[PDB]
Amino acid sequence: SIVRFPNITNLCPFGEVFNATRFASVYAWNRKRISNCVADYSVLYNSASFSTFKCYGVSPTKLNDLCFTNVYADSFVIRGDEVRQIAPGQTGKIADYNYKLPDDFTGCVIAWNSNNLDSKVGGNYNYLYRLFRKSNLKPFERDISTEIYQAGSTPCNGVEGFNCYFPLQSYGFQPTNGVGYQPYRVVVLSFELLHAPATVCGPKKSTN
Amino acid sequence: QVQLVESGGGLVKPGGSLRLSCAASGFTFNNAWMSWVRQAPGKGLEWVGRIKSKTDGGTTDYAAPVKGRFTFSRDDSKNTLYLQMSSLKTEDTALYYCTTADYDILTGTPASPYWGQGTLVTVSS
Amino acid sequence: DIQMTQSPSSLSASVGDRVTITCRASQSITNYLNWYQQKPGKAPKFLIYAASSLQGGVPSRFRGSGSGTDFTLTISSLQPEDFATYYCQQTYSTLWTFGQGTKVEIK
Ligand SMILES: *[C@@H]1O[C@H](CO)[C@@H](O)[C@H](O)[C@H]1NC(C)=O
Repeated sequence: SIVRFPNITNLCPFGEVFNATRFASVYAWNRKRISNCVADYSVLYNSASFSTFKCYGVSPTKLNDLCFTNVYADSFVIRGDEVRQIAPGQTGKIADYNYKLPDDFTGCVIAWNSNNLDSKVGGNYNYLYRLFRKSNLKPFERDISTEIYQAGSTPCNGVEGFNCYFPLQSYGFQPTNGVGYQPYRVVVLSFELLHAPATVCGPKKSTN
Repeated sequence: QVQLVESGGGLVKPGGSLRLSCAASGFTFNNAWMSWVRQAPGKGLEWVGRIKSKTDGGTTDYAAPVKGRFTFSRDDSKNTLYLQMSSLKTEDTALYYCTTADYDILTGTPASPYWGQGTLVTVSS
Repeated sequence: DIQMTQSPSSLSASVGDRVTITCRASQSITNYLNWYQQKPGKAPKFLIYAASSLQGGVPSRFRGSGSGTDFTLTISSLQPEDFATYYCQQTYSTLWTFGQGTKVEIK
């Protein structure tokens, strides 16, 4: 009542990474550096099309009042049952070979179902993911590569099979399985604060 | 790349001690097993024996046809395989091969790729 | 112990036919087995594992298959120089076994 704030504008495109068509694959997760805007997270919260919203940073009610340096939005597709692997700490296959979170990750992990859009009549063999690697992954590091993997013994000089397995494997999304085996589209919103001035945070409400 | 060689053969009377050394050149020795096989002339190859790895003490998986005649030892220091035989026999005049054996990960079916050149054993009084 | 049968000791015919070789065993082994190739004057090499997937550098003409205790290795429109002795081999995951193959004779 005592204070006034300027007219709202410049709502940066969260839809461009949410309502978009394709989310690439987990082994090549994109990275959108959203900055210089005023993102109204409320709509991303108050919606019935989002399944899991288990945040790990700040309470998802004041997030529209904390201004950070910039917010990184990652996006990819995963098996249904693995939606709980993105959480910090928990290990598995995609956790330590395709995507990992740091110990003190301070963002949020949106996920939702897309079985009606990412599976053709007989299923799509288009979404790849990693299943082998030399060792685990440090937080937030892509691993785009194709070099052949060796598990038992002997090298793999541009060969395949018998301890030269192809590092990437397809999912095989058949639109006739249970939820656990259906394609979930997942987005990770990681806030970042830095000595540089902040420029991204929710709108300041207005009144007469 | 990957290489394998054998040596230590000879032409001796039955009874004399004999050593066969198979040397593996430049793939790995300490993280894989190793096997020995027989290939008699004008005949199909036959099992001889394999041993385990990682200096666990050895499994001494001696083959049935040559039970209680030969012994195996993986010298990890020099990364080689030593096969010792004492009582030679005429029926044992067969080619000898050393090979790499280790089961896969996905299917888990043992097989023996990357075979050696072979060592010829001959006995004639 | 383990035993197996390798009746097809010699099977060759006009070049370009659908040659095949059988491998039968009395006991149960599942998919723990392999097939090798040996050309004259050279040590045998590694071609087929698990009776399903070939090995790198092997033309896809070779085709192994089967189940349980009976398996077969065939070839469609066999290529030149394929003539060689093909050996069958089995593993029980503890015990080992080989089998006499076929010495394809040029005719
Ligand atoms: C996607 O489009 C629908 C259409 O009504 C809209 O309601 C929704 O807000 C859009 N997505 C986002 C993230 O805004």
